[PDB]
Amino acid sequence: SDRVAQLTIGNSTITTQEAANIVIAYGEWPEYCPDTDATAVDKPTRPDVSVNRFFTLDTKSWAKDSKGWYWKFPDVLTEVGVFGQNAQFHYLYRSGFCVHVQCNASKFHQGALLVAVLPEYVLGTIAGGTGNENSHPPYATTQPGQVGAVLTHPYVLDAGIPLSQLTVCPHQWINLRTNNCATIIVPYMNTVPFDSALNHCNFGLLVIPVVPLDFNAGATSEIPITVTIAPMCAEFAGLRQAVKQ
Amino acid sequence: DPIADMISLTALQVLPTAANTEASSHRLGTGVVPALQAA
Repeated sequence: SDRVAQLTIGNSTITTQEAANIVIAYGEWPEYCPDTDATAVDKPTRPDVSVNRFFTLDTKSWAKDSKGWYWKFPDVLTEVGVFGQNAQFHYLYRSGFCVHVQCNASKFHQGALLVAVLPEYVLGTIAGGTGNENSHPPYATTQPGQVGAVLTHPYVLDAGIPLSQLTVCPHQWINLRTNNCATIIVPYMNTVPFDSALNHCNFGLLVIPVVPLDFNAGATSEIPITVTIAPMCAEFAGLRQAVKQ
Repeated sequence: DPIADMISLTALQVLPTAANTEASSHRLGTGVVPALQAA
């Protein structure tokens, strides 16, 4: 009654028999932009079921020495399904998201993944090691797309901030002996009512193994981690020709 | 009476804020043409 759950939206349904509740980021549900906050005057387009449905991105392999991964929203979907198309044809965009990270093992495996949502996840470089080089992250690192990227220094989240404090953000743990997934519902967060789905990532999703994976030789060693996400209340405005970036 | 011959379309308004925008839908008809003007 708290470990079992079903998420149905659009023409997609997700099930799980070993959940650990669901988190509503900052206690707020996604919602279309009201007339008091809106500023752009054109009537928005709200595709509904064609874009607010679950999308499953590539799977990652959890190894005994994995550092962790991260994805950026809405970057991950800017080129997938009808959502991507609306994101490319419109200047303005806004929406919430239902993030469902999946990972199952056996009652003999062990390990804990911290799944968190960090809004405005700005990355930094190691500054040439010495700190005298003012280098910057490449486009491929700031917006890794659907494939996601790997963290090089998880301890400081590749941004000079302690991973030990990441729990101050909406999050769940996927502790193999307890649950096999994490679910976080994220509302739209920005200083503006709508924004470019191409030039700005509202938040990043981080999956980091704080407690390394471990198992005895002989047990299945391919332990994948899959990410399935669903836009919620997706709105679009400022229609024109398609633009990829 | 012996001699008969001897006998602003703009007002201020208080507009403290910019005009709002009302929601409108599609208009498909004749006779009416808001887009056409005569400068």
